[PDB]
Amino acid sequence: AQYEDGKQYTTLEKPVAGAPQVLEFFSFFCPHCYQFEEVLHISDNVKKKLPEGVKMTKYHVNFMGGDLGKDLTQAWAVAMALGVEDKVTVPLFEGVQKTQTIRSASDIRDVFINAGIKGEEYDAAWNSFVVKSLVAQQEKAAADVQLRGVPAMFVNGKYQLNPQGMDTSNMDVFVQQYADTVKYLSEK
Repeated sequence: AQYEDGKQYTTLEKPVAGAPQVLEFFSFFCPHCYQFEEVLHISDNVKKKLPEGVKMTKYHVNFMGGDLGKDLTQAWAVAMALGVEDKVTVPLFEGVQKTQTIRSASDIRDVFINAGIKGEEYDAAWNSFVVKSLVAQQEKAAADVQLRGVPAMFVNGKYQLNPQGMDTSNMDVFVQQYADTVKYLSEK
């Protein structure tokens, strides 16, 4: 076929029930993830091609960057809770990988302050049990699918995108193949 298990995607041996429709995992320490966000705009191109009524989820992971990695998973929970993902994603990536000015939880916090979230509001979220359960959700989703690498995208808790099996000669063409593949799996 044109789309084949083990080529543009893989199938999970152990499917995950009740999983989000489109589930993406990343880390701010993850170099391909940086590319996916700032150069390829994968999430946004997948959205543009998804059917109506299909929601997209994006979670941070703990397994890169040790202590700062966990802080970032909690910061991403704060970002989801306040709905400020589109204002902190780029400065977090750049702070971790480009300028390397993010070295502590305080530095992460600075990124939110500079993005216009008030200190009082950030600290309240950071320490909230709503953010706690949001951290729990990120961890459980990753645990469910045996996640050992990012970037990763899972569709309907059953299919895992396989970007290694796509052409990377042209960045635009790669992105569309990726997005079309998500759409195909979505309609499966």
